Amino acid sequence: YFGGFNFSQILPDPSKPSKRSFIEDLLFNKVTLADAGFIKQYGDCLGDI
Amino acid sequence: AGCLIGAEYVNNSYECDIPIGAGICASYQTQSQSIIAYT
Ligand SMILES: *[C@@H]1O[C@H](CO)[C@@H](O)[C@H](O)[C@H]1NC(C)=O
Repeated sequence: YFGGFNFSQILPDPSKPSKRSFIEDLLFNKVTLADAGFIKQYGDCLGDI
Repeated sequence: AGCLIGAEYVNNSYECDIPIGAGICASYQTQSQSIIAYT
C-alpha cells in the first residue's frame, strides 16, 4: 500500500520465475527479439528442427 | 556465454572484477592462490 497509488504490475512478482513485471512482460512480448546468440545455439543449429 | 575451462566457480558474492559475460566476473583471490570465476 503506497498512498492509494496502485503499484501492482509495475513491481516484480514472485509468481513468475523471472522478476519482470506484467507491464515489463508486455514490453518484452511486443518487441519481437531476433533470438540472437545471447544463449548458446550451436546445439540448436546442429539439432536441425 | 560458453564452457569455461580453467579457474573454478564459487558461491561467494564479490564485486565485479574482470567480467566474463552474462553476469559472471572472474578475479584472482586466495579462495592455494589461484583464479576463481564467481557470480
Ligand atoms: C492496485 O493496487 C492496490 C493497492 O492496495 C490494490 O489494492 C489493488 O488490488 C490493485 N489493483 C490491481 C488491478 O492490481
